[PDB]
Amino acid sequence: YRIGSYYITEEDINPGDSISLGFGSWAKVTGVIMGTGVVNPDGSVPNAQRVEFQ
Amino acid sequence: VATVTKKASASIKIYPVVSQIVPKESTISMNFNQTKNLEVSLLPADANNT
Repeated sequence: YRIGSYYITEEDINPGDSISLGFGSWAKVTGVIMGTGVVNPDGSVPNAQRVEFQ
Repeated sequence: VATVTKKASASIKIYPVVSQIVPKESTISMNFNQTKNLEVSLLPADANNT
């Protein structure tokens, strides 16, 4: 995941000009937790894997 | 016999026949915004003359 404010493709001459540039949705979450679990801290069941849509 | 001899030179440049033919273009795809003003760069083969 790469974040940039310039609307230039990663393979373009203006960009680094290497690799394939793909649109990324949302922010990257470190593998271990998924966020909302328990009102009082108990923790829910998180999700893992890369590319997996769940 | 030639007692006096004088010579001359001519640097005849020989450009290639296939020079301005299928020029190297690294910008195969030029996708841009509707109001984009991105430049385009290309170079001829062997970069000679034409």
